[PDB]
Amino acid sequence: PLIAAASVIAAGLAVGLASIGPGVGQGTAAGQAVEGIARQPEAEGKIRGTLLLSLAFMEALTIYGLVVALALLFANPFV
Amino acid sequence: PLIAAASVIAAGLAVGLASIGPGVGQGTAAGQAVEGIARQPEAEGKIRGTLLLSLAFMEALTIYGLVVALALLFANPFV
Amino acid sequence: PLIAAASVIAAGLAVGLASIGPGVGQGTAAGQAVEGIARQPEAEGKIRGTLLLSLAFMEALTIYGLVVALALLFANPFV
Amino acid sequence: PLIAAASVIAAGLAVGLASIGPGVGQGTAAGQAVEGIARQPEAEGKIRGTLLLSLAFMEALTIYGLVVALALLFANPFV
Amino acid sequence: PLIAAASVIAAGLAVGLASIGPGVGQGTAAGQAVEGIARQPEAEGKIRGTLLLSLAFMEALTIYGLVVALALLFANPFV
Amino acid sequence: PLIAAASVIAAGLAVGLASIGPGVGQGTAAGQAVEGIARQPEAEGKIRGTLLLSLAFMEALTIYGLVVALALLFANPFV
Amino acid sequence: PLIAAASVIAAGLAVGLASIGPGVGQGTAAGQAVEGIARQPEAEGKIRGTLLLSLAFMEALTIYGLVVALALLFANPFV
Amino acid sequence: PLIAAASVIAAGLAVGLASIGPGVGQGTAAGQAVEGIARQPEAEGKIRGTLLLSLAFMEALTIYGLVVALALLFANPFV
Amino acid sequence: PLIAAASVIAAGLAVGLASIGPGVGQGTAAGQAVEGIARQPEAEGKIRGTLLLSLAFMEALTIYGLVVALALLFANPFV
Amino acid sequence: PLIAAASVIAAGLAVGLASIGPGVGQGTAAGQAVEGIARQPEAEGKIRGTLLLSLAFMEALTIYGLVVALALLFANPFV
Amino acid sequence: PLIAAASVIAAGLAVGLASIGPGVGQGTAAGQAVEGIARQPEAEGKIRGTLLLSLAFMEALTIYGLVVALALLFANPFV
Amino acid sequence: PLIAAASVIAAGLAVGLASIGPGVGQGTAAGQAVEGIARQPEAEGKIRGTLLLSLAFMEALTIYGLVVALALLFANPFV
Amino acid sequence: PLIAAASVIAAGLAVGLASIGPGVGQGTAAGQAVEGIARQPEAEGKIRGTLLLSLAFMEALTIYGLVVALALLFANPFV
Amino acid sequence: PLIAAASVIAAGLAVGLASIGPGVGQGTAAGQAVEGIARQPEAEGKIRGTLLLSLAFMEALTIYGLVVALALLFANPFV
Amino acid sequence: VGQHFYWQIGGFQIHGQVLITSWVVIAILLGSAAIAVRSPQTIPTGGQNFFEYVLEFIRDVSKTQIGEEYRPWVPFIGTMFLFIFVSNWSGALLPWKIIQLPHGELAAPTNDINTTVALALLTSVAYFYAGLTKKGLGYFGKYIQPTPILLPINILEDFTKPLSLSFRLFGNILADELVVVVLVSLVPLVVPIPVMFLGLFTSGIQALIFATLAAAYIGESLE
Amino acid sequence: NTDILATNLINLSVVLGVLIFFGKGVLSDLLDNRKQRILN
Amino acid sequence: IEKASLFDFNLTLPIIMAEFLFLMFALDKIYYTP
Amino acid sequence: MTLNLCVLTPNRSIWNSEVKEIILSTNSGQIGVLPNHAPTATAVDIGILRIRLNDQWLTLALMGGFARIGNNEITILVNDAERGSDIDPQEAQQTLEIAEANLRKAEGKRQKIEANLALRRARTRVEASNT
Repeated sequence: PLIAAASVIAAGLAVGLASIGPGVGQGTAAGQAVEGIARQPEAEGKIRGTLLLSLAFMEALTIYGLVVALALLFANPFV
Repeated sequence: PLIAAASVIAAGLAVGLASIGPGVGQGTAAGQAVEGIARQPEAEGKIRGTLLLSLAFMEALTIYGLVVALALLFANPFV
Repeated sequence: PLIAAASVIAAGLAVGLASIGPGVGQGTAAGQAVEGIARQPEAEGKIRGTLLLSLAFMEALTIYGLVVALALLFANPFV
Repeated sequence: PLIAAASVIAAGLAVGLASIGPGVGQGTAAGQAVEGIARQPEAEGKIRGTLLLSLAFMEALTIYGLVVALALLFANPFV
Repeated sequence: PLIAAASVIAAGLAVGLASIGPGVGQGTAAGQAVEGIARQPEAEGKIRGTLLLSLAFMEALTIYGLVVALALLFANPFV
Repeated sequence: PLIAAASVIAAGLAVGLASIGPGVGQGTAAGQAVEGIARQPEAEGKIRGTLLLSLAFMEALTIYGLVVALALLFANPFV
Repeated sequence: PLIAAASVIAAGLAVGLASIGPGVGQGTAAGQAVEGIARQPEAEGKIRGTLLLSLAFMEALTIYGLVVALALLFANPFV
Repeated sequence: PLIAAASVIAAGLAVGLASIGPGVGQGTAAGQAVEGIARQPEAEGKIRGTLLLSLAFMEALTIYGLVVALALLFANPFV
Repeated sequence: PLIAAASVIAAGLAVGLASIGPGVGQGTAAGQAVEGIARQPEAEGKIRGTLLLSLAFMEALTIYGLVVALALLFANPFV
Repeated sequence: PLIAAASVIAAGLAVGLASIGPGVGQGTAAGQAVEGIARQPEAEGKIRGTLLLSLAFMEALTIYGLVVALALLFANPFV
Repeated sequence: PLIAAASVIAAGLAVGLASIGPGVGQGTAAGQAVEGIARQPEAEGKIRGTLLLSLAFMEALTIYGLVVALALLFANPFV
Repeated sequence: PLIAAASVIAAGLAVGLASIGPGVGQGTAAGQAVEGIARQPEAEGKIRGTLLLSLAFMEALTIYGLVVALALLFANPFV
Repeated sequence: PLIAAASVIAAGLAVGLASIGPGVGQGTAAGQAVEGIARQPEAEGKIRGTLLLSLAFMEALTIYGLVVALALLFANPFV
Repeated sequence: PLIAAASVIAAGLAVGLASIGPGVGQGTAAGQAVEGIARQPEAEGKIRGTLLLSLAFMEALTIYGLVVALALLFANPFV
Repeated sequence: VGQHFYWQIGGFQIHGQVLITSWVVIAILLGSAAIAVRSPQTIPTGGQNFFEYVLEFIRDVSKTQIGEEYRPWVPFIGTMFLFIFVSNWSGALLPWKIIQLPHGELAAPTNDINTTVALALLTSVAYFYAGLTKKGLGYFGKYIQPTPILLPINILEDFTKPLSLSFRLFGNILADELVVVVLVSLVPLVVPIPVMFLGLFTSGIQALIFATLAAAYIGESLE
Repeated sequence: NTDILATNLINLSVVLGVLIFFGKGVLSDLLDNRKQRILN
Repeated sequence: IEKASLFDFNLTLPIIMAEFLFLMFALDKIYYTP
Repeated sequence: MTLNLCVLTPNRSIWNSEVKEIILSTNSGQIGVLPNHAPTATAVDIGILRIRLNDQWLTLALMGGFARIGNNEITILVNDAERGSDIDPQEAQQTLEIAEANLRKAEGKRQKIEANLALRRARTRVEASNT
């Protein structure tokens, strides 16, 4: 009825909105991480160690928007 | 009824909106933490100590939005 | 009825909206805290004492929006 | 009826909107407070006295929105 | 009826919208007020006399949204 | 009826919106004022004599939003 | 009727948005003015003759919004 | 009827919207005119004759929004 | 009826919306015109010969919205 | 009927939207064109021959909205 | 009926929306092109050959919006 | 009916919206390309071979939206 | 019926929206690439190998919104 | 019915909305990655090894929106 | 208040106000200029300085925009400045709300499209006259020189050069006079006079930006 | 017929006056300076 | 009397093209050449 | 009464008389100066320096360096500088031709560094001989 139709719009708003914050975040992180290799390539493992760890924090923001968005579709307690 | 449909839309807006503030925040903090490594690689242990601690605060701004959005679905007092 | 449906929408807007400012704010405070460590690593104890004391304020701006977001669901005087 | 439902959405807006203005403000205030310490660390007590005083003004901007938002739920003269 | 429900939503926007103009303003004014102390620590007492008055003009912009929104709730001449 | 209900909403939008321009405006005027005291502390009285007049013009832009928002509620001709 | 309800909403939007353009404008025009006095303080009277003359043009942009917003309330030809 | 209610809302949108372009415009123009005076005072009269030259164009943009807002209220052909 | 009510709203938006580009543009073009006079004040007639030629192209953009906004009210082919 | 009411709203949108992109563009394009004159005044005619040729492209973007907004009114095939 | 009323609003949007993109783009592209002439006027034949070609790509973006917008009015297959 | 009215509004958003993203992008790409010719005119054919290939990718983003908008009108499978 | 009318609007919002993120993103990438060639032209085989590879990824973000938008129209399972 | 109509809209917001953050992100990531090659071309394999691993993260943000948008079309459980 | 007109019939309908308003500009242009060319002097006397400094100004905006061959096009650009400069300064300064025609207003010759689209075509013929005289009759500046696929961009540029140059001049004079028309209905004349001085400022400038840009299309056609 | 009313021409008065006076000023300043240049 | 109805392409365009070319030739003979 | 200005080479100070108007080229390209100019430190290009004092105005070519300005004082540090009149007019354009062929025979980096640096030294030497 209305419940399955309103759950399915928020499954698109959860993911659509969640993706936006991190996309700018993972871009300015990887943007200055590769500028940093150009100033000193001897710190590549120091940069790729911190970048791949901090990009995992921004992966965790939009994966929470997909935990909700799959819960609205699949494990939906309302329908 | 309407209450199940109104709760389920706000489950997507709570999570979706929450992801946006932090993504732009975990990107400017991470990008200037990796740029700070390339300026002086001796202080990686001080940079990773300040970055991962401050990324946990910005992670806490999103897990607030996941506590509410799952409480609208799972422990929903109104349905 | 309508009151339980209007209260459960604003719990997703109270929290979602609240997290946007701090996520953006705690990024630029932490990013110029770690850029400051690379400028002078000897002052980490003056920086972590200043960052975490000032990240505690921007953490409190979202917990104010979480107090209302939990008051609409759990300690709701209207329903 | 409709009055309690309109009061309970606005409680959410007052707190949610209030978080946004200060969140970005306390970021740039604390962000240049920590970068100032890395410029001259012997001026710390002049900085923490000026940071924590000025963060108290930006904490007042959100607590004005919270006093209204609690008064919509608890001390509501219209319901 | 409709008079009270419209008076209670506007009590949220007025307090809520007001925080945004000042929140960014009390940040970038006080943010360079702390960086200015790090450049010239001899001029602290000149800065705090200029800052605390200029923040009070920005505290007065938010207090106008409070006096209106408290007049929409408490001293409401329409109901 | 509708006349007092539409009047009371725009008493919240007149005042709330008014704060936004000045809140951001009085910040960057005070920000480059206090930064300027750090560069030349000997020119303080020329700065406060300019800032207290510059903040007075931007205080006037928001007090226009209060003159209407007091007129919509108290000296309301339509009700 | 509906005319008096639509004339009073636009009385808020007339000055609701009037403040927004100029406030932001009177900030950066007064912001670089006080930086100008702090740079060469012998040119103060060449600045206050230009600042007060250019803040008058932006105060005129908002007094246009106040004239309309007071025309909708008092000298309203439709009611 | 509907015509006098629709003409009166666009009287607020014409004026409010028109003011926004100029405030931003007369901030960057008049801001870099007073900074220019500080840099080269000898050129005050060459700046004021180019500033009030160009502030008259941006005052002319808002005066289009004023008179159309006066044409909807007073010289209205439709009612 | 609806034709005269729709024609009278869009005459407020055409004028208001069009004005935003010129206000924003006629300040950045007038901003770096006076900043150029401060550099080399000999080239003022070389700058005013281009500045007046530049601000009238942006006066042409607002005026196309005002050719329409007077054609919607006065030379209205539909009513 | 509705078609004359729908077409007259879009003529306020076509012109209004079109005016915005160019107003912002012709300020930044001519603003750096005047700054280029003040750097090398010996190349003024080299700049104006490139400026006015490129301002005619941004003027062409706005005028495509004036072609539509007059075709919605005068050469309207639907009414 | 509603088919021609929807097609006549959308034509307005397509021409209107397209201008915002290339309007800002042709101002930054022609803006740094003319600032590039003041660095080295010897390559003005190299600048104008690349500028006028690159503006034709941005001119093609809006004219793609006008091929659709004329096909909603003139060659409209639904009416 | 409703199918033809909804398929024609989306043709305005398909290309109206598509023009916005690329247009801003092709301004920064062409703007620093023509500045790059000013930096080193000896690599003009190295710049134009990269620019005209990279402008072809951004032009292909709007041509994707032009395919959809010319699919909703002419080769529309729903009518 | 209502299914095909709602599906066809999302066919315009998918690629309409998809064009916006990538176009802006692509422009900066090519913008600092070509100005990077003007710094060191012998690195062009390294630059074009990195630009044309990364322009394929931002192209791949748009083709995700195009595969959906063609699937809403052509291979639509609901109609 | 309403369920298949509300599901098919949100597949346009999911994939369409999702692309916006990453598109801006991959542009500023690969933007400074290529400018990094123009400073030190000997670190190309350090730059391409870091960029392409981080472009896969921003690929993973947008591919999350595709997974939900394909789950609304193909593996849609509500219909 | 009033955006209408009365028409005069000579087989077709033509505007009475436009012809009449324009005639005064013609009589004030020839009537004041030809009083100083009656007996010239070597050293310019009082009154001849202003008509010489105008003529030295027209040579500035012709030579800078056209080039070495500005000197045949001086009387054209000298008309397109002065017929548009004096037409706008007649609207603000000459008191014509005292005279009452029984059907319409009298402010300016350029308040209708019929003047402004004619002046946009008289400057459109001029760069097709200069474009087809100096260069070849077979192929001229519209020929697709940098790329062959620039054809619809350059065909449509032919239409936008008289059209955007017309509605620039048409609108800002119609706007300026209407602000005078509207604000008089609200308030006596002591309030709108700073707004009229903002209007009389741009009233002469839109004439100057006409003749500057009109010469700027001449030099484009000659290349 | 002539329409006599003191709500138009009065304003025209003030600004025409101002304009005239200052125009006189500037023309003296800019035409006499050109005359001294040609006499120079 | 009638309403506004501007955007009139009546014969005032050839009238004002004629009177403008008359002004350009007469003003030529009095001002520009002399 | 104005700004004073000194132009000093690594062995010899050229100008030390008060002037009202200079317009120096720079790495940006052109900067005009009037007195009461805010203190600014720029780098100067290898090009001409046009100076306008009371009646007569003249150009002194300078071969690039550093120009900072203060409280009505412009010191210009330039590693070689010649007055635009004291270069004989045609004779620089002979030496420009000695450079213009020498870049046509330039090969390798160091001959494309040395010719193009000395060409711009020579090409902005002739432009003072005519100014």
